[PDB]
Amino acid sequence: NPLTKVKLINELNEREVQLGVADKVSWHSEYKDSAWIFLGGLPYELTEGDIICVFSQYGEIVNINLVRDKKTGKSKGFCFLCYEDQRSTILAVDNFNGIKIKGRTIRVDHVSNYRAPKDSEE
Amino acid sequence: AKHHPDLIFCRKQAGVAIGRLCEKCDGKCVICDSYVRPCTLVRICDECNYGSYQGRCVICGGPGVSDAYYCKECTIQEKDRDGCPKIVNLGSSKTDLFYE
Amino acid sequence: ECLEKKVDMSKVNLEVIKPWITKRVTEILGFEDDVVIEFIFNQLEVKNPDSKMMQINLTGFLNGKNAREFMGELWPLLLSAQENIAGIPSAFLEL
Amino acid sequence: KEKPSFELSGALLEDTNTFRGVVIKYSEPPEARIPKKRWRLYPFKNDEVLPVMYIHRQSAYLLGRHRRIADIPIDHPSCSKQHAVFQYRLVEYTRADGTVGRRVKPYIIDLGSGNGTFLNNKRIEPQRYYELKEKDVLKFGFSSREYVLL
Amino acid sequence: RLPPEVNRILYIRNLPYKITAEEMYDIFGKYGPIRQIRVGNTPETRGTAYVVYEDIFDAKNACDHLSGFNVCNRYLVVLYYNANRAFQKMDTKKKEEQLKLLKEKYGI
Amino acid sequence: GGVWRNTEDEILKAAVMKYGKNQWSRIASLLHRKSAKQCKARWYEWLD
Amino acid sequence: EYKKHRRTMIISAETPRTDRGGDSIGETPTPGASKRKERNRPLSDEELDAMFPEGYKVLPPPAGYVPIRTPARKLTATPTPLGGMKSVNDQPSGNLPFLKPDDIQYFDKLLVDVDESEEQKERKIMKLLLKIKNGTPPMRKAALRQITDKAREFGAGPLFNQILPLLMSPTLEDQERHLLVKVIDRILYKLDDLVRPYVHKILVVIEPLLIDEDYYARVEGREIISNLAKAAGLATMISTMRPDIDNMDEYVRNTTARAFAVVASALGIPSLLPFLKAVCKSKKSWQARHTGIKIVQQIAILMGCAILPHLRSLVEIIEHGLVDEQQKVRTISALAIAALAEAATPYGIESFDSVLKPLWKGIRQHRGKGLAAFLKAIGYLIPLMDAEYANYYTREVMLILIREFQSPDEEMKKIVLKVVKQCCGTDGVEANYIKTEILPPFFKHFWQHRMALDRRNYRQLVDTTVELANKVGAAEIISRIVDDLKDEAEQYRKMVMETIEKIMGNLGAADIDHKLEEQLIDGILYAFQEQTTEDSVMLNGFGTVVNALGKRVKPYLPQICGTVLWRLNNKSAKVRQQAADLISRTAVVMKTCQEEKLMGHLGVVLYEYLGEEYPEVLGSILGALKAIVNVIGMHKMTPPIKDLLPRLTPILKNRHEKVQENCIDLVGRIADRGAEYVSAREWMRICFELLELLKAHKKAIRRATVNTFGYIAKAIGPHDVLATLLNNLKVQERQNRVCTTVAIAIVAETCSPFTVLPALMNEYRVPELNVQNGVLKSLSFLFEYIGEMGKDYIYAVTPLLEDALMDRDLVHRQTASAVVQHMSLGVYGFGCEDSLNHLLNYVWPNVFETSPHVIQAVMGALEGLRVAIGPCRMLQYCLQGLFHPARKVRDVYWKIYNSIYIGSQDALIAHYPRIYNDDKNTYIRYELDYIL
Amino acid sequence: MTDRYTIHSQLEHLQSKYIGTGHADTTKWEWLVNQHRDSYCSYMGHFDLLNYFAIAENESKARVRFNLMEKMLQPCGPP
RNA sequence: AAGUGUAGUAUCUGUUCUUAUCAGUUUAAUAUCUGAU
RNA sequence: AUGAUGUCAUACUUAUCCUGUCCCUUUU
Repeated sequence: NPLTKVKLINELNEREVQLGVADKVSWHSEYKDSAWIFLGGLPYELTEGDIICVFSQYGEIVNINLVRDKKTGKSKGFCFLCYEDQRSTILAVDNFNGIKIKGRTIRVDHVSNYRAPKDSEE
Repeated sequence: AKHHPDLIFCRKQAGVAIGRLCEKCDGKCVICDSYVRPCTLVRICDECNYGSYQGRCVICGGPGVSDAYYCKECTIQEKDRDGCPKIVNLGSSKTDLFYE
Repeated sequence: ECLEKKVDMSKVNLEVIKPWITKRVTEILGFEDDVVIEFIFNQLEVKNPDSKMMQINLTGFLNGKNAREFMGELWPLLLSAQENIAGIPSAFLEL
Repeated sequence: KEKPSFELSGALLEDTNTFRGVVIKYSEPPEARIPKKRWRLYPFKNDEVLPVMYIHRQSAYLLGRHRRIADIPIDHPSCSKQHAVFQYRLVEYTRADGTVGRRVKPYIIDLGSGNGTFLNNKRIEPQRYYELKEKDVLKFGFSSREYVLL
Repeated sequence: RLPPEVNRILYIRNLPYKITAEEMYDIFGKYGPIRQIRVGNTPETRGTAYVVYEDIFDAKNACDHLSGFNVCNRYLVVLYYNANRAFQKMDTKKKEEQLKLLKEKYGI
Repeated sequence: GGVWRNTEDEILKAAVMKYGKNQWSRIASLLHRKSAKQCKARWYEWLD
Repeated sequence: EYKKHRRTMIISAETPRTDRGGDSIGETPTPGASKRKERNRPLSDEELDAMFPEGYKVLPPPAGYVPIRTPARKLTATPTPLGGMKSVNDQPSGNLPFLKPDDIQYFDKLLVDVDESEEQKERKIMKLLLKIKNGTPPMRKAALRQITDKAREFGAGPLFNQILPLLMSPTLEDQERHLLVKVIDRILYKLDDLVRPYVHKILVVIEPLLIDEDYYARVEGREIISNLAKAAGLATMISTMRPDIDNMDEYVRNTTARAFAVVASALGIPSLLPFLKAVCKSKKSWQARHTGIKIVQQIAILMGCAILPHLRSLVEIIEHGLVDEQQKVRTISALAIAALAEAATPYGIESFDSVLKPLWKGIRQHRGKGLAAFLKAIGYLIPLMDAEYANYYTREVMLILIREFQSPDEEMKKIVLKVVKQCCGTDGVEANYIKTEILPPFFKHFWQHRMALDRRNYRQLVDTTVELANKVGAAEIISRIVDDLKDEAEQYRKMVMETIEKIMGNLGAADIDHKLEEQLIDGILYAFQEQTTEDSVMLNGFGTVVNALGKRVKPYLPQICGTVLWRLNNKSAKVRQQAADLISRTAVVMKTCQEEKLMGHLGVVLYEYLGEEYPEVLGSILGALKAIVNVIGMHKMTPPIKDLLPRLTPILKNRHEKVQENCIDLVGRIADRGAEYVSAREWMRICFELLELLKAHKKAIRRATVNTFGYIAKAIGPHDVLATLLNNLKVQERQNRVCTTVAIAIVAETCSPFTVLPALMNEYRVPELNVQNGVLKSLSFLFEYIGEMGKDYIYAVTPLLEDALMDRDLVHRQTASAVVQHMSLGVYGFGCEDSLNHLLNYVWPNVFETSPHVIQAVMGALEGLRVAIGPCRMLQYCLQGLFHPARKVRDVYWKIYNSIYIGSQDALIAHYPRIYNDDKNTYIRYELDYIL
Repeated sequence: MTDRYTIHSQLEHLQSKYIGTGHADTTKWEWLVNQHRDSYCSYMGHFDLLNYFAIAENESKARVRFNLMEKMLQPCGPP
């Protein structure tokens, strides 16, 4: 359930690759008009700049936002990043989605809905 | 069955449900295992059809199309009044066929 | 056997036999376990239980000799409690 | 509340270079290779070179005060954990006739030693490939050492 | 950076009955410290043996290097040790002493 | 294959006696177990 | 990665509890010391001696090699960079097929060529597992038979000890695992009590077979676990599964849960009820309650309707779980309640009433996935409630559902889809309010190009769309879904087509408007024009759409015809296959709409394209021709039968599957319906060609061949067909060999059996055992097919059956018993008592026999005789055998008596003779002697 | 209670669940009791048979019904 | 000079008990098997 | 002069059987 989200994303990508999905229907028509990618499941001890530098390998990040708690210390695992171009978001969802770093691997998805602070899930 | 003696019939109590047989096993007698002279209709068990178990084939076990019936040789021999003839077991047949 | 006589767990308390059975299990099973205690407690839940199934369960959990000891300790105490007009054995009044 | 930093943390660097049970810094560059030079270390701490060292076979080089972390210990009480480690790499050097080529040589770089290092009355600094040649008298510690090799 | 199939134990078969065990220890030490070396003292065990080094990396390196290495007249087959599958003969008794020692040493 | 069974050996002997030795296909057309090469091989090896 | 824990499985109540306690007290101090500041951890002499088995001795040869390897730690760093006959042993015994190198470690004991040494003898005899796993099919069957017979001899201990590691082979392929599972099942079928100590050892290997992707493999694992549980006692299985509750490995917890579910399915719900109740009341750890909730959920999902009576009791197990502090326990309890609900038909709403109030209360304080679980539970519980409370429940839940409509969580999406499918199906759902509120988001938020890609998501969306269309209306869903008909995505297009097909089939397309009809026609055209993956979605959709449109599809008829022609001229296998499929599907609509010129043009194009070499296209063309002959009349079909029959004659040798099936169907329909355009010589040639069609690897092909032979017999005549059938030399005894006998029976049922009887009797005079057995089987099948018609042929069939009753061969006796059974079933009430007695005179000695086929035939014949000859004569013939002394004779007679007593339970009173009254027993029924 | 007699089922054998199916080790008393019980049930079933059996005695139909239901327990004798 | 697999049956080829007794299991009874002279 | 034994071949019967799937494992 919690870790099966990355499995579902990888399975969707594999099915699009195996079902002969074209470029126009390659799991991007729904995430269009917005490059706000939501990363979740990250560890509680992750820093903002470290994650920015890690996700910056696929391009320049425009506006990142980590889940800042009221008094916990900004340790929730959720994060929303509107990158420079939507092509960078697609590249991150294709390569960085499900990447393993700092022990527990995290998941990535394309929201393209709004700037919701409380929208992810533990 | 004559083709599968290692099969276990359900033998459950009869219900008010009408069953169907798979298209591959269309017309085959449920008990007599013949191909002609049907007399009575086949009644399914109460637990033998509940959701995912609904609409399955009696003998074939697959998705049913046509409604099955008991063979007249099984009806005259007082054999059609038995319990639920659902093939609960699946062994010694179609086991390694998927490997091929 | 002593578990061959018909008994009735409805005509006796349960709190009086809880810690005795717990101590017997801790002595026979050695360690501290909650599954065995809860299983023994739920075994005597019916109004007309059977000692044969209880002995089988005790043999499955215990070694078989300790199972016989537990059966021969629980059967007569429960029988004496069911025989008591107030519904308890002679040990419940001692302390 | 949350204490936002937006700066570089250590978790990514720890996951990037982590030893068996410790952190591993001073990561050599990807331009290195295994050399084949006819040169071997002859460490004689008291004018007596019992062992022999030919580092052309090994790429990982760790001589320090970590019995579980490093590859093996050393009887050098004046040596730190990770202070100075020379590494052979294919550096593009200009030959005698000008023919440039990726020749294997040892890179001279200080690993942030606590008390520095010295070789033949001269300390080696980082960010500069010093004139690393043969027949050098060096030391394998931070404070000092009364042993050399060749 | 290696498969889970690689293990510290390695089964070496196709050897003589009177195999020179000192040379065997020397050959096994080319990888790392021989934590244990069991020589089959049985008839069916006569000619087979097991080794266990204190490191998996050295054992894998020797498995890659010593794959069917030459011998005096044969070439013993070296394979990765399979699972145990037989431990009822052994038991985990007397481990409470080690647990108490660990709890007393560190104090936690 | 070529197990060289007993009944196959008797059949090969009868074929070599009646059909002939220079007719391997005539014997292989009544064996249905091995080729004429294998049949002549068994004839020259054991059924000679 | 999750399955990798299976690789970490080692083999082999108080001592286990202490071991688990030591495991916990070893798994605690590791992170304890980690915070205070592996598989290659230090090893001990005890650990070393325990790891490997016997047959080894530690021996450091010199006193220098130990202190040579002790400094090897430092010798890996300083001195490492520095200055620096024809023997072999495979495993052949007499054949012993090739053992893989991974299997070399397992079958190493057989590598030793020693012979003639008891225990080692049995261990070597247990090397047949190598031939079973690795070897040919005959060797596999032989090893299976030997293991079945040598069960008690080889002993269950060594068998399990040799089978468990093979199951744990990291290189164990799927076929090897299937063979090992079959062998374990065969071993458990014989050994009953000896499987108790190896219960845990077998379960540790069998549980992962349940948690697997392969559906057939999971079914095999569930069956094996159920058999293992039914073998031993529920108490022993419970004791074995006890410590797995608090196991650290969550995979071990899931395995134990599946095992407990299987044990409950086998031994029954209440047998495992109190164990589960004690597991649920465990305040030891939250993992215990989680394992209990998971076990309850799995037991419900496996049992289905079996939780009806114990459901209230299950509520007693689940009531204290809803108040769990840890969110995991609460989620597991919600999932369990949802499983018990959705698996249960409407009943026992009161049993869930205790869980009604808090869950909705949790909806008030719902946040995160807990809200999703609560929504799923409320959706499962809504139909179980009555309309009065259901109105308020749905009115409250719909707002939360609409609020959660924009959830990115895919689990939340599935929960919302299930809640919509459950709630929208309620009678208290507002149609206009539904279309106003839930319809536009369901089209926008729910319907997306990414959701359809998933497997479960596709079926969930299909069910939700079907329910919404049935609830609110068909026109709105049609208008919402028709726009996606031109979707570039093939999967989304298939989903939209399936939704439209289900809507048209359930609600009916009469509500489809003219503009909506044109849009649907354009969508179907675009879909048929773009079909990459070969699937019946487009074909079934076009068929249902045409059947629903009816006469309204006449304007779309010519466009479809032009598209079909262009696709027939297009790529054959890609385009013309779907073209012919659409033609065969829409033949009914084309004939209903009076497409006379269209039907003729289609027939001409079919006659033109019938010469295609592609079997996929040729078979579809033949099927379309069959459909045209079914719609267009024989004399009205433009491609007349005179060209169709001889042109389809040589097509029987196409050797393709679909081509052969379509050709057989077309020839059979033409010969059953028309039976006139086929000439006598033409019919004879068609029969000579169909005689070769019986060698196929299908059963439907054989049935169609028998039907076509019967039609040809009814058309031409009995003599030639019976002569062509009598020449069956039966090269093979299988591959539809008896099929000739079935065809003889079909011809006898279609033609005069007075002609078919004596020809068969004369053909039975042949010497060949194959021909004799074939004549017997054909006579049996003919009598069975005739039934009442056999009232005259009884006296004529008596002597041949009596002569064949002489057991010269087992097959002859089997055919005799089968013919007797068919005759007794057919001669019921016709007055054939004399022939029945004459046949029983020779059938009675067949009771003593060991052949399974012969025994089954004898039992069936005894049943038929009791049906027709009557139970009085049956008991009179089986009377003396009841109290016989022998074991085998008494067993056979008791089987016969049980068969005679299963039925005729009322008529056994009179047949019971008068046995004299003993001293302490009065068995004589004196009331029967009451003379009125 | 050291008995060790857990007669439930072993491997899903034949296991005749019908009442009076018959077996191999059926003693004469068992067959006689089954036959007497079946005959009593049949006499209770057939209406004309009940009339012919009760027409002998002056007892009524209910008298025969009670006498038949009473003879079901231990008709032959304690084995 | 072509058949695939799933269960079961028979006829073919090669080998073995002149062991005198006792007791038991088992057998309809033999037989076989298990211990002693 | 019937038989028991069982590697290894052979004929036969069950109108035996070839698109069967992960539509349900989503446990950390």
